[PDB]
Amino acid sequence: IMGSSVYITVELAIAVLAILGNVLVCWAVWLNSNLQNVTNYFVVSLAAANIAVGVLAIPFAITISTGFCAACHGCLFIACFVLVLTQSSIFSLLAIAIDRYIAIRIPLRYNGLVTGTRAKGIIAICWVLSFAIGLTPMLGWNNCGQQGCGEGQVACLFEDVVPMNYMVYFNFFACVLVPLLLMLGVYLRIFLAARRQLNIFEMLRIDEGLRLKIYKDTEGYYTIGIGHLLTKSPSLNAAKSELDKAIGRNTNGVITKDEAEKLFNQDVDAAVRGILRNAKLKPVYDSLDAVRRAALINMVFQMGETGVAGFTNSLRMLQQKRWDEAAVNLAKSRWYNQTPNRAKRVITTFRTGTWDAYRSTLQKEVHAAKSLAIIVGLFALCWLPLHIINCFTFFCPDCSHAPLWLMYLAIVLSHTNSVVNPFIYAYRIREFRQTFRKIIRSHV
Ligand SMILES: CCNC(=O)[C@H]1O[C@@H](n2cnc3c(NCC(c4ccccc4)c4ccccc4)nc(C(=O)NCCNC(=O)NC4CCN(c5ccccn5)CC4)nc32)[C@H](O)[C@@H]1O
Repeated sequence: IMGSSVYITVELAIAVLAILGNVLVCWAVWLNSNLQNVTNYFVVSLAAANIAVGVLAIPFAITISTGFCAACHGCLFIACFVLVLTQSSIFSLLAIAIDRYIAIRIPLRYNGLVTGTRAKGIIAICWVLSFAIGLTPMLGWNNCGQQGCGEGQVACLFEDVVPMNYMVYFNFFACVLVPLLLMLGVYLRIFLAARRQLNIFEMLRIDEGLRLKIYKDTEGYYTIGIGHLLTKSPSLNAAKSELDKAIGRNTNGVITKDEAEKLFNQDVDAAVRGILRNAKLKPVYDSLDAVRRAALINMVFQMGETGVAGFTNSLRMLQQKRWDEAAVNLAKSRWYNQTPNRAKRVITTFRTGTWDAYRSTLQKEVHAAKSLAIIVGLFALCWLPLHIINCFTFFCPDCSHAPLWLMYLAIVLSHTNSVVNPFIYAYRIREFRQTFRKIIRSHV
């Protein structure tokens, strides 16, 4: 069997695989309401782009490898679409990655930044850029201006109509490499967040939250950082002025993470001084190690000293280092009943003296980082070979040419992006995974 038959069969097989898997992803989000979030707005968009790739782009990419005689612009149109439909997938993928950057790195401002309306607005921007970039050759940047096929006709091959300086300068750098570098920067950032060094600052950030902008707290007072009240005055300018005084520089109501940590360490200093001046809490705070002290401070920040001093029985056990007995006793209060998540983490800290309960909470980010490593690795493996090949053909024509099977393999790889990248991310999600199981077992 000759090569062309192998290429078409493999290219067609990938088309079905790209269609089946991405139909599944949209099906799951369609019936399961736990998947009807804003993140999966982007996931479904990518699945749509990938169904079109399997339906239209792949048959086109095949077509523009047969070399039949065609009107130069009629063959140019075919080529540009496969460029459009594939651009649409790259940018759609980039939108998912960024949604995950904000969701993990900046969870408090996420729901505000990324809404259904903002999402559909971004998905729109993605397709508009895809058509603009993909159809640019039709504007005039084509190899058609100039025996074998006749006048006005050329042998319909990709390179015969699409210039190589468009594929290297415009298409590769601006629309393939940049997204990859962006997506890679996303992965590395989430990787450093998931594997971050833990401390009282990180503890309170997990329990209460970090805000690098000024915000009104539950009692309407302006606040910044981790619950650091600036002023009770209704004047935002006054809040901004108090902020500048504590920071030193002029902030405009915005600080860096490093500045919120200097505000926090000052609040911690304040909390300890109050603990040391409380006759009930002083003997216990002195008898604890650093990590358990941090958990005692966690309680002060939430209830104040008088509220902590009310735990006479639990405090007693802690001073005697009766960790287990102290824990079960603390599990009884209305503190636990009203904020069980936070109290359960604080108690585990008392019982173990480690950050365990607060490193367990980062496993969700660890899971997010590994899912993105797969996205960026598959993306680099699927797209770099083909575009590296173009770069060598454009900057060094006389160079040793790669064999036809490796060249066409790079094309196959570029189209395998549409079957792995969205689906693999979905399959790593328990909800998605269970929904896939439910639909295939029932309907199939
Ligand atoms: C969002 C981004 N989107 C994309 O990148 C999509 O665009 C398509 N694409 C992107 N570069 C593509 C591309 N480069 C051209 C490249 C090449 C050709 C074939 C296979 C891989 C790469 C090339 C290399 C060397 C010389 C010229 C072009 N050739 C095709 C595409 O069909 N070739 C099929 C039709 N041509 C051909 O048999 N020519 C042959 C290739 C072998 N001979 C050679 C070899 C060395 C030197 C000279 N003569 C004779 C011409 N398609 C491409 C593909 O669908 C991508 O998924």
